[PDB]
Order: sequence, then C-alpha cells, then structure tokens
Amino acid sequence: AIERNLARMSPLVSVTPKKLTWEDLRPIGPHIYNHELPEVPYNAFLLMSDELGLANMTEGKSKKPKTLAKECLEKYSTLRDQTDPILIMKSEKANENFLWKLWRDCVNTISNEEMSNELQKTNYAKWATGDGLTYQKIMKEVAIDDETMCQEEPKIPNKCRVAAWVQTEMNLLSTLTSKRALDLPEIGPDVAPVEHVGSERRKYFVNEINYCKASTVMMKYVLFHTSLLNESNASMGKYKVIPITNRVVNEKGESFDMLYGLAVKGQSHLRGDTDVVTVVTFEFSSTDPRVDSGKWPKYTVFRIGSLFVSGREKSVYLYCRVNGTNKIQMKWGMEARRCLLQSMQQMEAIVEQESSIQGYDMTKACFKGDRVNSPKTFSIGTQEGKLVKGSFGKALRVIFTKCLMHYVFGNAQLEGFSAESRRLLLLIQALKDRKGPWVFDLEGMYSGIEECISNNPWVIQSAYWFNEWLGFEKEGSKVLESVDEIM
Amino acid sequence: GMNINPYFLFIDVPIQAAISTTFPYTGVPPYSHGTGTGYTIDTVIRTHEYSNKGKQYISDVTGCTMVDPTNGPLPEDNEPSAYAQLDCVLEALDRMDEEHPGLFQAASQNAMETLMVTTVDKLTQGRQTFDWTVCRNQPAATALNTTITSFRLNDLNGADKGGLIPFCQDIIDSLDRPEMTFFSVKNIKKKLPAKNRKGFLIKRIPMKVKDKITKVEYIKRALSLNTMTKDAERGKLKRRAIATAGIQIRGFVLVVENLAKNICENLEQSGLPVGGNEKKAKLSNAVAKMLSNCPPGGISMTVTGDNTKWNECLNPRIFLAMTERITRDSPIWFRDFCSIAPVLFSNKIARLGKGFMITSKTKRLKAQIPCPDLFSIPLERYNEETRAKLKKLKPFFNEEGTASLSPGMMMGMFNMLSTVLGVAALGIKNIGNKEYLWDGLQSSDDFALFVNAKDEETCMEGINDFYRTCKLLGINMSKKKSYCNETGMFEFTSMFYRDGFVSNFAMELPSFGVAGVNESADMAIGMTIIKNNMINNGMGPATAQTAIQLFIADYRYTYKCHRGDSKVEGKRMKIIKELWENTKGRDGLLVADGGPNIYNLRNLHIPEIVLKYNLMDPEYKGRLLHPQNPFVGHLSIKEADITPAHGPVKKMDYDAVSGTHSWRTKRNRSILNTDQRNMILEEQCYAKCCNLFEACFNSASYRKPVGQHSMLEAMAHRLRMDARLDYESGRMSKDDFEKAMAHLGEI
Amino acid sequence: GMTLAKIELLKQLLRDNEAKTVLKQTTVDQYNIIRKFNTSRIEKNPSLRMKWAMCSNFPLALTKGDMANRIPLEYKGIQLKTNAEDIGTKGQMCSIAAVTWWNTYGPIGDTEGFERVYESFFLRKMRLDNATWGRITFGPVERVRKRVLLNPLTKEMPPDEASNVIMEILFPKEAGIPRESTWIHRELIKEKREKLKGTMITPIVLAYMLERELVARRRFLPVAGATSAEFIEMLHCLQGENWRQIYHPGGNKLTESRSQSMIVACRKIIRRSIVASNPLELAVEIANKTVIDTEPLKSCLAAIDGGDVACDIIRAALGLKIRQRQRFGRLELKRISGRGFKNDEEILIGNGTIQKIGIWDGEEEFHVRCGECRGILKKSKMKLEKLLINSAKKEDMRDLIILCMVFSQDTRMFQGVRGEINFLNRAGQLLSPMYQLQRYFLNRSNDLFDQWGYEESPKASELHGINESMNASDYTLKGVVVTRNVTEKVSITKNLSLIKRTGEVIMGANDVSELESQAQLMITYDTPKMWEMGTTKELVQNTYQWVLKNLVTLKAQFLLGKEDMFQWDAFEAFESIIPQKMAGQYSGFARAVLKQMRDQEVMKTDQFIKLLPFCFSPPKLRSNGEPYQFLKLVLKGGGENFIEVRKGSPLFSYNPQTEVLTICGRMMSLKGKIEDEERNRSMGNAVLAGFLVSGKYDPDLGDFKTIEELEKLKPGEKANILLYQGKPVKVVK
RNA sequence: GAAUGCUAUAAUAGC
RNA sequence: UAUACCUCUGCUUCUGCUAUU
RNA sequence: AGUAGUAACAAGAG
Ligand SMILES: [Mg+2]
Repeated sequence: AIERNLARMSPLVSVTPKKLTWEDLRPIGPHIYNHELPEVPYNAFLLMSDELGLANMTEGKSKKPKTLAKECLEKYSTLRDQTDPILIMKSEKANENFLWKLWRDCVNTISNEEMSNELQKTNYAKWATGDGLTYQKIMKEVAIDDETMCQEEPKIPNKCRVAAWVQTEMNLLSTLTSKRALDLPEIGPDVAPVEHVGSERRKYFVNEINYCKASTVMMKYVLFHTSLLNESNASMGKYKVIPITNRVVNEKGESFDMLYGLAVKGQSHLRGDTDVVTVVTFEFSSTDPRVDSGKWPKYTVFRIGSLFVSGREKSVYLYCRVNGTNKIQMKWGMEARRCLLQSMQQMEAIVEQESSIQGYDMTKACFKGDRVNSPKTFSIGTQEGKLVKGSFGKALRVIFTKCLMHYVFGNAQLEGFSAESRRLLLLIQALKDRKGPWVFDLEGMYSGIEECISNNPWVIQSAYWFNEWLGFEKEGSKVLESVDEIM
Repeated sequence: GMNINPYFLFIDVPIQAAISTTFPYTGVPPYSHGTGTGYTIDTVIRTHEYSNKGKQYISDVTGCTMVDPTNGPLPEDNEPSAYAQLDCVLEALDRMDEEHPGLFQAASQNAMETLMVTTVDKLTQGRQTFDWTVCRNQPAATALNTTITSFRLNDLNGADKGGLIPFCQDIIDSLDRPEMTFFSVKNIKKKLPAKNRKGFLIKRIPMKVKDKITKVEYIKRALSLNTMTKDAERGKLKRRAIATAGIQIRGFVLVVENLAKNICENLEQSGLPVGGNEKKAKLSNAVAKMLSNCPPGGISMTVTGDNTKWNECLNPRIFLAMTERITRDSPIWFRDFCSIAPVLFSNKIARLGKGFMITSKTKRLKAQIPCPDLFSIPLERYNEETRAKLKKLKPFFNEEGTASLSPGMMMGMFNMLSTVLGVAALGIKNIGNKEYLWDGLQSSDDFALFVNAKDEETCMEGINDFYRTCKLLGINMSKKKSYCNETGMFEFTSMFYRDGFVSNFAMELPSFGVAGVNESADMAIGMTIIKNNMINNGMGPATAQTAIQLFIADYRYTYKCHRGDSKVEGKRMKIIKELWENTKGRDGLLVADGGPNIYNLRNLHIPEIVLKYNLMDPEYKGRLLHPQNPFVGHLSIKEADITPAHGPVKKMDYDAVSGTHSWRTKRNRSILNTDQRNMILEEQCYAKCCNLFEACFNSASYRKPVGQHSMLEAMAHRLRMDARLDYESGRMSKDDFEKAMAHLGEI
Repeated sequence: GMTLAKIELLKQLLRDNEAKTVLKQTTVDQYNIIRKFNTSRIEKNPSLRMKWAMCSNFPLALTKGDMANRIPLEYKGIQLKTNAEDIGTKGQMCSIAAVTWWNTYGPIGDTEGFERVYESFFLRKMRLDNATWGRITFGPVERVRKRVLLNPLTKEMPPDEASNVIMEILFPKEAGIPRESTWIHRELIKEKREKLKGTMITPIVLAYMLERELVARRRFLPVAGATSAEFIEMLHCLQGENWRQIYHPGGNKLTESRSQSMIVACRKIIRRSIVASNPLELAVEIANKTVIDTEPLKSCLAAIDGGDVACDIIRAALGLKIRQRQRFGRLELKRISGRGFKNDEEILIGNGTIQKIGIWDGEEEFHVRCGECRGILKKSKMKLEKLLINSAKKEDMRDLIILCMVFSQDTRMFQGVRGEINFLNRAGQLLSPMYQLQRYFLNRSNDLFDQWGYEESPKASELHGINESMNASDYTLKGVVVTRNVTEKVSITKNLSLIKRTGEVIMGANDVSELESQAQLMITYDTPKMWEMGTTKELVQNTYQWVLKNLVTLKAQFLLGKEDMFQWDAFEAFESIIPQKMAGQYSGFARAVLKQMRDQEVMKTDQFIKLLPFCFSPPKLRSNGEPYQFLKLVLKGGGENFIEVRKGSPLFSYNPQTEVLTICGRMMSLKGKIEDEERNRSMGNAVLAGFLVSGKYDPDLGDFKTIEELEKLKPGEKANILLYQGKPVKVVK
C-alpha cells in the first residue's frame, strides 16, 4: 500500500533539499539597516548606563526608605530646592506643568517631617497615573444596538532601525566600577574540599561581576521591584512616592545609600497578573538628551542644576516618564538576581573543563595566569573592522550583562527571536564543524526569525551582532576551503 | 571605542557547549490578554483548511457539519495534509507488529487488566475539567461529583459499584436518555430570628432545583471541549489555543493512552514515556548503536526534525483504526471500550471561549459579545482579521455558540498514541529496496531521523521518501523548522547532542525561585533544587554555593524574615528582632525566625529543623514544634465541633519537619461577591461528613477506604463496636453506654 | 471516652437533611471523590501569588481552637490576627508576624519522641556528621545514568507489603485481611510501635515518615563508582564531569555492599594487569594500595567469605586462602569437582524469543545452600543431572530446588518461561538474563515444576523424594532426592593462573567476567597513576593529555630512535581498553603510518598524536609482510568508543582553522606545537600504510577503493581514496 | 555478581 | 430612588493533556 | 496618557 501510494503521489510533494553553503546564509532582518525607519527608542523601566545615584554615606545600619531619601536630598539640597522648571526635552503626549508639579509633590512629600509617603490625588497626579481612563462596561444587548461600537484593529509593534545607545549600554554595563552592590547573604562554614574550591572560586567570579556596572543596575531593578510590589498590594487605593534606592560599598569598605530618583505608584487594584499599575519615574542623569534625541521620545527632561563629577562641573537633568508594570514583571524583577547563576555557571563550566585537562584547579590560572599556564583570553568584540581579544573576567561580565538585558528587554519578541535564531546558530556550528548541513526551506526558517525583529532594542542589536559575527565566521571559513586539496 | 559583541563567545566555544546563553529564562514568559476566541477559531479554521478536499457530510446525531479527510485525494503540494491512507497506516502497524511480536496483545492484556482494577476516583486527578451541568470548567473531583449526582437522578448508579467500567457503561447509556435531569441551585430568602430592632434577619439559602435538557443538547455537551490560550508559552512570538475535555470523554481516553504507553515503553525509538536521565540514557544508547552500525565508506546523517500542525492534521478515525488493529486478539467488549474514545473525538464539538469585545473610543464604552451572539452584529463591526476568521467559521458554527470539529486530535489529547503512529513511520526503514536505511526517535511531534546511506545525495532520497511516507499517516514534517547534518550533533526536545547530550543549565533556572508553597517547604524545595541541579544540570560548586545565597536573599525578602541582627525595618522584623535578643542559641533559630543560614553544598539534603534541632533553645523548639499549634491544623485530642474544609494531606517529594512555619494561606474570597457563594455550604457539608468519617476511621487519611456500602452504615457499625468494647473494657460507664446505644438506636 | 462525643456529633450532623443524604447515598469508595471536592481553582503561579500575598495584612488562616485564641489580636501596635474567619479553616485569619510571635512568646508544648519519629532524618545528618572527607581530584569522569536508591531504608518491601506493615503499626483495627507479611516483620512492627508509643505527632505524619524509610525511592541518576544509598544521598558532592571528591560516610556499611564492590576492584585490577609483562607484579602492586571506602582490599578479601574468580586470583596473588565459594543471589555454591567454560549462545525461551546467554560446559559438583536448607548439585551443559538436599524449612527447600533448576541452565527451565520476562530495561539497558530468570521463577514456580516432569521416588536407606507441595511423596521431580545427612595449597603463575601442587589449574585471568559495573562503595587506588583503572573515555583522554604534555620530547625522540618511545607506561594502560584480538593489528598499522611520516618527510602532528598510543602492542602484520589497513579503531565499551583514521570521531577530532584538538568534548590548543608546512600538507599520506598521494581523483580509476580492495593491490598501483565528505584524493602504493 | 518501577501544588519539554 | 464620604473583593475574567514521579 | 501588543488593563461588585 505504502509503495502503491508513494508511486501514484505527485512528484510536487518533496522536502526539496539543498546542501547549506555560507553564501546562502544572508544577513537576518535587513530592515534594521534601513535609515528611513525610526531609531529604536530606550523603552526600559528604569535608566541603566545614563543613571546617576546621589551618594549618602550611612552609619552602616538601615533606616526607613523615606528617611534615607530625605537625608540624601538634605545633603544635595541645591537640587532638592531647584523649583524653576528648565525644560529640555518633552514627550509628545506629556504635560510639562503636571509632571514638574508631580516631581515637586514627590520631593516635598519625601522631604517633609510626616511618616506617610502618600500623595494627594491632584489634577496632575490623576493625569500622570491615568485616573478613571478605563472604559465603562455595558450590556451586549445595548452594545449590539450601537453601530459606532466596533472591535478595535490590534495595535502592532512598529518596525525600528539599529540604535548605537543599545551597543553603548552593553559596553558601559560590561565595564568595571569601584562600587559593590550585591547583598549576597551568609553561607555555612566549609568542611569538604569541594566547598573550599567553591568558596575560593567564588572570590574570582562573584567579585568580577559585583565590581561591574551591570550588577548595580540589576540590584536597583530588584530592590525597586520589591518595594513596588510591597506597596502595590499594601497601599492599593493610594498614590505613593517610592524612592529609587540601592546600597553600595566602595573599595575602602564604606556603605553609601544611592538615590537614583523618585517614582510614584498609581492605584493598584491588581486582580489579574497582567493587570497594569501606572508608575511615573523621575530619574537623575548626567546624559544630555539633546545629544542622542532619537533615544528619548518617551521621556520629558528638566535641567535641575549641576555637580562635580570629578574636576568637571557636569549639569544634572531629571528624566520624567509615565511608565507601567504588572504583578508578573514586578515578581520576575525580584528574581533578576538569578542573572548571576546563568553567567557564572557557563564560565565555571570552562574553568572545570580546563581544570580536567591540566589536572589542578585552573580558576586562578584562567583569570590572571599561573607559572605553567598564561591567562585565558576570548574574542570579545570589534574595533574599526578588526577582532579584539579580552579577559576571562570580561567574557564573564559580557554574559552577565546579556543575561540582565534578557530580563530588562524580556518580551514575546525576544522569546521568538532567541528560539528561531538558535536554529540558525546550530546550522552555522555544523558548517564550522564541517558536518555538511542540508536545509529544506531556508526562507521559511529566516521569515520565522525576521517576523520577531520589530521594536525590541535587544532583538534589533542581536540581529546586528549576529550579522556582524556571521561575516567574521564566513571569513574564518576560507582557511578551511583549501585543506587536503593537493594543488 | 571598542564595540563588545556577545556572539563572539561562539568563536571560542561551540554553540552546543554554551547553548545556555541562547535561553533568555531570566526574562518574563509571554502571558495572554483578554479573549482566546480568536486563537480558538484559528484552530477550527486550519483543522478544516487541511481537510477541505475530504468527504463533507451532516451528522444525523448532532446535526453538525462533519468533514472526513481519511482515504482522501493525495496532496498536490507541501501544504499540511490530513489525507492519511488507512492501508498505509495499517501496513506501517503490521511491520511494527512483525518487528515487535506479541507486543500489541501483551499491552492490550495489561491495559485491560488495569481497567478492571481501576476505580472511579481515578478521574479526580486532572486539574480543571469541563462540567456539562454548568457549562464552565471546574476541578476534576467536583466535575465528577456533579456528574455522579446528576446520573443518579436519571437512574444511573453504576458509579456506586466503584469500578471505572460500570461508571463508563453509564456514560455511553446516558446518551440514550430522552431527557437528562441535573441539580442547579437557586437562592431563597428566609426570615430568621435575631437580636435585632425589627427582631429578625433575612438570609439567602441555596435550593437544589431539577433542570432538564434534551437528548441532543446533552450529547453536544458530552462531545463538548472548552478552550483557553496557553500562557507562559516560552520561545514563541504569538499565542496558541488549548482545550479541556468532558468528564464523560476523560474516562475513555485514560485506557486508550494507558494502552499506547504499554506499547511505547517497549519500543526502541519512543521518547515517551521515558524522561530526564532515563531518556538521556535511552537516546545516548540509541545514538551509539545506530552510529556504529553505519556501513564503512557510507555516510550517517541526523535530521533534527519537527512536525507542523500535528494536532490539526492527526485524525480521530485513524486513531480508531489503531485501537481496532492493536486490540485484534482482545475480547470483543475491550475492542469496543477502546473504540469509544476516538469515536467521541471524531464527533467532538469545540467551545469558542469568551467571545470578542467591542468598544467606542469617543464614548469610552466596552462590551463582551458572547460566542452565541457572534453573528448578532454586521461583520463590518469586526476588524479585518476577525471578519475573515468569522466568515471561514460560518459553515462549522452552531447557534449555541460552538463549532463542529470532526477532524484533528485537538491539543495533546492522544500524545502516547500519536508517538506510536510516529514510531510506526520510523518502523518502515526503507522504500523500494533503495541504497539507504532510516531509523529515528519520536516524542509526540518531535523526531530525530538517522539515515545511513552510500552518499549524502542518497540520504536525501531516503529523507524525501520518509517525508512522503509520513504524509500518508497525516504526519507533516516542518520544512522550515526541520534541518539535516552528518551524524555527531542534533537537537531532540530541547536536548542538544554534540558527541553526547550537553548540559543546558538555563532551561531549569526558573525552578531556583521561592516555590511559593510556604516557609518550611520552600526552604527544602529551594535546597533540593540546587542539590538536584549540581547532579543533573551540571552546576559547579561555586555557582551552587551562589545559588544558596541568591535563594536565601529571595526567601528573606519574600517571607520578610531578615537576620535578627539586621536593621531591616518591617512588621514581622520588629518581633524577629525581639526573638534574636530573647534567644541564647541564635544559630538554632531557622532563617524564617531571622536565624542565620548554615546551609552549604554538603548538607543541602538535610531539613533545616533537623540541622538546628541540637543547638535550639528548649522553649524555642517547644513553640516551633508545638504538637497542637494552630498554624498547621492537627486533631482534637476534647471533641467540640472542629470541622474545617481540610483537603486530603498529600505526599510531596521535599523532606521538611511539620512545625509553626508549615502554615496555609487564606482562600481567595472573590467567590463571596458572586452567586457561587452557594458552593461554600456544599463544600462545608462534605467537609463535615468526611472530617467525622476520619474521626471514626483514622486510616482514611493514610490509605483510601474501600466499600460499596453507605458511609453512615460504616460509621454506625464502627461506633457501635467502639461503644460496646469501651463499656466491656471499662473506658465507658453504664449511663454513657445507655446514651451511646440509645443515640445509635435512632439511626 | 472519645466514642460518646463522635456519636453525639453524628446526631448533630444527621439533623442537617443535606448532610444525612450525603452519608446515606455516598459510598465508602466515593468518600475519596467528595474529600477532594473544593471551590479553590489550582494555583498555576504559586511563586508569584506567595510573593504578592506576603504583602497583604492577613495572608494565613488559623484552625478555630483554644490555641488560636492564645494568639493576641495585636502586639505592640502590630495587628497579629483579624476577627474575619477564613472560608477554608473556618478560623481567624492572621499576619506572618503571628507565627514569629508564637515562636517567641507562644506556649511551650511537649516535643517528646520527636527524634524517634524523625529518626530517619537524624541518621541522614549523623552520617554527614560522622563522615571523613578525602582529596578533590581534577580530571575526566565518565558519569553513567543508572537507576539507584536515593535514601537508606530500615527494611525494603514493595509499597503494598510496606503499606500493610504501617497499618499494623498505626491503625491496627482498620488493617483488613491478615497477610503473611504481618508475621514476617513482627519484630519491626513491635519495635516501631514501642518506639512511636508515647508521641503527640499526628498519625498521618508518622505514617509518611515510616513510608519514607520502608518504601524505596529508586530513580535514574548519573553515577561513577558509587551506588550505595548512603553515597547516592551525597552524590552532588561526590563528583562532576571533570572532578571527583573522596567521601567516607558514617554509621555502618553492609558486608554485601563491601563484597559486590570488592569484586569490581579485583576485576578492574586483573583487566589492567593482563596487558603488562609479569601481570602478578602489577596485580600485587595495585591490590596492596587499593582501598574500598576506608578498608584495604587485602583486609576486605581476608574478612569476607565469598567473591568470584577475580577475588580468588587477587587473594592468591596477595597470599590468602582462596575460597571457591560462589553466589547466585539467594543460592550459594562451593565447587567440589568440575571446570566451567562460559560460551555465549542464542537460547530460545518458552514465550518464543531468542536471548543471548553465557552457557557453562563440563560436569560440575557444588555444595548448594539456601537459608537453613543444604544440598549437593550435579549439572552439565544446559542439563541438571542430580540434586541431593536436606529437609529443613518447607520454603527454603522449595527455593533451593527452583534456584538449582535455573542455575543448571536446563533446556526444560527455558521451556517453562510462559509470560512477560524483561531482559532489556525501559531505558534499553541490559538486565542479567540468568538473574532475571532466577527472579521470575521464584514468584511463578508452579509453571517450572509442571514443565519439568516427575518420576518414581528413591527406595534407598535415608533417600525419600518430595513432590510439588514439598511433602514426602511417591512421585518426585526428575533428578531430585532428599536425605537425612548434611583446603589444598595453591600457587599463582606470574601470568595469573592458579596451579595446583600437582600441575592442573583451577582458575585463570581468562576465567574472570568481562562485565565492568558500578561499585557499591567508593574504590580508591592509593598509587600515583590511579587513572589506569579508569573507564575507556577516561583512559583515552588521560593518555592523549600525557602525549600532548610530552609532545615536545616524544616527537623529537621519534625523529632519532624509532621504537625507543613506543614502550611507555601510559600506552600500556591505553592497551587494556583495546580489543586484544585487534590490539596487535592496530599497532602493525599505526607504526607503519608513523614511520611513513618520518621517512618520506610528509609529517602531520595531529595524526602522530592520534596514532602514537596504538603503537605499543607487539605488531601483527598480514602473511604477505604488509600491515593491516583500517578506517576506524574500535575500543572497549559503547559503539561511540572508536578513533577514525581519516575523519574525526566522538573521542578525537582536530580543527585546523582554530588549531584546536577535541578529546571527549575537552578542547586543547595545538597552537605553537605545529609545523608551518602541515596546514597545506595533505592527510592522504598518513591515512594508509605504504600508500602516498600522487594527484587528485582520476575518473579513469573509477569509484573509491575499500580497505580490502586497497590491501589487495600491487606496489606502484594508483587508487581513489575519500578522507571525509568532499575531499577526494588519488593515492599510490 | 543482576535487579526491585513508579506515580506532588513547583519547574522543564512537546503537543 | 435611597442607605453609599458606606460595604465587600485583588488568580476563581473558563489555565488543558502526556512525561520527568 | 501609559503599559503593552493580534487583546487586554488603566479597579470590580452590592
Ligand atoms: Mg511542531
């Protein structure tokens, strides 16, 4: 029967197979290079590389979040006092007056001598938190009679082009700082040599991350998303001023409370996990938004004074954005610490692999180098068209950053891209392994990847980085073309 | 400057070796919003889009628009085809039976002998099930109860016998009933005397009224499937629809799967039911043999494979054929018993969910249009996409707001049996005695075909053949997602093989969080997840030690239980700080009591309460482990009227001691606003009956009690003996015994 | 007098006509359905719901009782509990702060027997506490995925048997039909009942705590030389893919586990000693420094009375009384006369399938024993001859017969296999056919007895036969008789054979089992180069690592002296994982290819490295002088344990683009240790012995020649060779 | 010189 | 009408199957 | 507004 049916079936039905060649692997998502599309705009919840925390050295033992936010401004009074709105940038559908009034309401409320961080539901605060903007439910009986009532055309994510600021984030979040943020608690005493190896191995891994920008950002993101969830449930029917706080320790070993700005949390009667709560963010920054204007169309910026960044008097701006979050995102925010594990593991795999080859603990060897082995170096990035080698510690941090960006820009666009591109990564690894891969419908494979590339900054930059690397590998392959070819 | 590219790791490390970095599982999984009717309708359209060239007719039972692709015209193109040829499905199974002699009857025997032992309560372990009495999803255990109570009213007491078979007999009999009656509670006001001005208080009471439905209306509800959207669907841009089935059809599906499982377990290429290390072992062994068996000079090629529209294309009538062909030697009753489940699925009806919401932006009004009233408004009032969907739905639509769906399996109903039909394709191995030989692995739609041939041009002739073979079983290979390479590396069910299945730590990262059971449990689970990851998912000791720290943070923030010596302000922290000062043995305090974390790699597998017990204060442990503490809820040891809605105490894998931190959360009281209130009384009734039964028979908590006699009869006799032996022994007095026998006399 | 109150409450409950009808209609079976009846939908996102709910004022529900009312409503301006009653508990709701309050100023309850209740867990800790930690070692570990026991049991029983025991301990009245099991564990029942007697913990907890230490938690895990539960519980700290930790637990270790491990050690020693000159030299060297857990192998072999050929060989090698005592699970034999020759054959079984079993030749006599019962057995190739036995226990007699019948491998025994018998595991692993047949017939014995056949009982002095029911009968089983009635100084050859004082041998290294298995306890070799007793992949990786380490010298020494650096102690170990029947042939090939690279200038450092280890085993050439030719070199173990000659393989492959050599997934840089010319220098020259490249594929010569077609050429003849896909080469002799 | 087959409220995988 | 600047609610606004058990 | 993204929330109920 099978023979009979296969015999009489149309030859048009086939896998239509073709052997994969490097030249067939065209660049993914060519639209990201089209300059006619808009630059993908910064759409994160909080600021990252553009952030500016006001340093406030503590006794060491904690206090209430209002009390620290007050005492932090009390030190930087020149900013806290600045009551004249020097507007620089305005978000299309924002209200300068309302936003500034709100900022001042926050600063005043947090600066005052009262216990509460509650905000009166002013005409501005209402507009800012989106008071009563929900539509009214009516009977289907009445709905059916109304001709003007229609099913709305689904809003789609618009197409954007590549944006330097994404590259610039990675670069700066990757780099080292003097400041340790992580709040890693105590562990039981070591006994088993495995534990002594683990503990000593941590001192290299944990520190390398703890002393990098990405870490502080992550910790801020967590510690905010905590207090935001704590308020959202506790103070449901209250507008509340939540300060964007974070504890940091310098090389000298001194605790500094870091105020990055103030947020206001609208009413939070969150039934569904997806149900939204409007959070309006006021964030300190040294970044002049006029420099890269296509980055900040979502933001409203006020120049609010200056500070000595070192010997330089840098001007201080205030980035104001009406933002939103839900139960899920807030929860996953409190579980952003696990970015450590995903990055740490992947490299501990390399250390443990290399350790089996050499026959001793290659931890200290891989980072710094020992008497026998010179330090482990990785192809890290590019510099005017040419590949650059970097540290084990760098290659670690570059992953930790990536894993943070996986959270920060984590949506269905990324999920779909990550999963579909992984399929093409493996087809490349085949060509690299010289395992002569074949494909059936490559275009179909591509379309699945390319339909995911819309308005996600990380997805658009990943398509750039992928297309960049592919070109480098495609060059590397040439070496193998003429091997065992006689000639 | 210097521009970092993270993809430049893949220059130093091969993709497979660092695959973990391609899984963004620190990120948020995609959740659905509002209605799933759009996604549901899509399935209903697509299922028929792949069967449209088949035999279309009207069901003289339901009145529904039935479509049948089986034995239909073979495809002209590579668009998904449901037109499977019975002969080819049978031939494939005959080869499978020849390769595995006696397996079919061997399975059928065990599957049949199981069914004879299987009780009804078996159906009370299946999450949310469609209840036909209320036409809403309900807990499996309740959905059954509502069916048993309703069956009794139609003179169907087969349930009471206790075996599944006689209950199943009642289900296929209930289809013959001219009308089906069922209870549906109505509220009733009643004056009650109270210490009140007016001197009374009105309170609404539930009253079980008997509703009836016609033979057809009931049949459609029996054949009905409720539909949702799949939430937290990882690594996918756009959402997909999922279906929950009726307590009627759930019964018959258990046996047809249980059958296919027995077959799969004893197949070389089955990925189901084996899992984790058992699966890795089996696949690692399978790859090794099929690798070394490659002819010298020839080429071994592995097709990393996925099948498209697996559910939409796989037809029930083909699954019917499979049960018939598999049960060939089984007795006539069991051949029929199996036949039912596929028969129900070949006449099944898809419920279209919530509906569509229509709005006016100017007026700021929104309204949900229910599925029955979908064609109540002109289609111009629906958006472009939905208009087409509804137009294509039109000829499969039922006025009660449902869709006829004869073709298609529906989402994941016959996984085991589909795996078999898959394997059956891999069982062919060659067509026309050509210079190739294929053999693979199959876990539902997911398959990895190995082809040993003379040259890769020949391998492709084999793949091209396999492709065409699958098309005759209604199995469509995804040309977009499937890819092929020389044997050595492949992907199967997100397991990445590169001369051995590689570690992929990222996949199970989400499990590292605070599980959300309670304090005492979440610690155990927390450490057990690390311990188990150190073994299976290749987590090194440093990362493992960090994974403790990170947990212990999340725990302390989640359960607001920071170190007693910390200065973190909080409501619980105020008493935690007093406990820290009051306590001498502070290392004996649990983390949840602001105690210090003493966990490390070596002791992950010991309960915290057992680790610290030795260095606790006697008063502290005396509290922490109080035998009759109010947080856990024990027995009376006194007998007033202690009767709460206490669910059956389960047997969870995590090892943790029962103490004050083993508490339970308050029940979501959203129910108090809606008219569903009534059910709380129905619960708090059953609760009373059970809780007391457990006071008579203490073994009921531990082991399932057996008996087709009355609960009252059981309780009566036990208490009657208890009283007699309590009197004759001297535990009870004459005055008490007289009362005992007098009260029991009244029953 | 709890009885009265229950009857009083029943009368209260029966006044509710809705409750009455539930009790009247709902059957005892249906209790299990209405118990699970609830409003609550199953919480799909509990991690979140918890994180959220902990920010609410009263997230927990107390049980309505006098104790709940010992918690105050507020404490120092903290609302501890509300008046509002939970839907579920029908008791007051409270804040997490309530727990913290109770744990601080709550009433101090009696925790009597707690440690006796949770003994299981306290032992778990006691083991970790009274343990000793050795050294961590960095190097390849071949982890194998095997179904192991996760937790030490007090006594192992099937869940059914286990459940019935717990019932007798906790709920005597509601036990049901008294089973045999009841008597079998009467000691355990009484012991536990006496130990849990004066406790206040809830019976349901006590029930699961016993279930935890009676019912077996047996699951697949990646293990390496450690299977004993008390090791498996610590498996996370024992090893990873690339490191190993020596760990000695506490409490006690079984003589049975001590035994089965002690075998693996000896087998592993012998399997490696065989390859060296003077095996007895090495066998003694290793065995004196072999430690099983914390106990030296010599002390272990002295202490234990049992163990296979290997144990006796090593016993002799160390100078200890060799015990010719065998075991077949429950059966225990001691050889009087005979010599067994285990040959693999295709056996047909009763159900009608073909199983591969090792069948023993020769007439042999043993002292068979099973519990109190004792006997003498005589058997030949797949036929039981005669079986004398004593009349001890009715079941111990019944078992010995079934065991002896199976042990004999009688063709009648294989005929009586009617039903489902699994030789292959769910994960396609092998289960010992003889040990599965033993396990099958111990349950279903009536089939074997009927399928065997009966005859007349003996009419001798003390000899009287027994039938199926095990009673003094007229008809007895064909060659079964019951009676009333119940060493020599050896020396061992350097080549490992046990010779008698006469000259006849009793054992040899050729008589030990070829099956490597996971040791129960941790085996340690206290000699440097312990890796030599490793697995195929471990030995393979450790060898090539040692080659790469000493490549500088080893490659130079080769260009001077020819055969000087072929004999190396690493390449000896490496030989013991090569099939002995191809070892010689492979060396013949490899050396020819290596010398061909040296003499004709056409070097290839990756190939040198790959082949050099194979050049140890004394060469074995063809009869016409020329060496044997190969495409791949198969090694001991799984079908993926092979080295390709032309391509790469799961053990060994070289990436020239990166100059990266991959050895069992571990990557090593050949940067620096590589000549300039090699890149362009073809592989075709170092692929066949006495064969060198001339040009590219010449269509006139036709298709690519096989190993055979290549071997069957005459010097100066051209041929088409394929190295790997898309690299055709034209090679000449 | 082998086994002992199961059966969670988490997470993963596929549908 | 109203009580109502009151009261109740925060997964119950339909969350499936099969495996890892 | 905003979140967000093929459909919702921007409180719901007596
Ligand atoms: Mg698929």
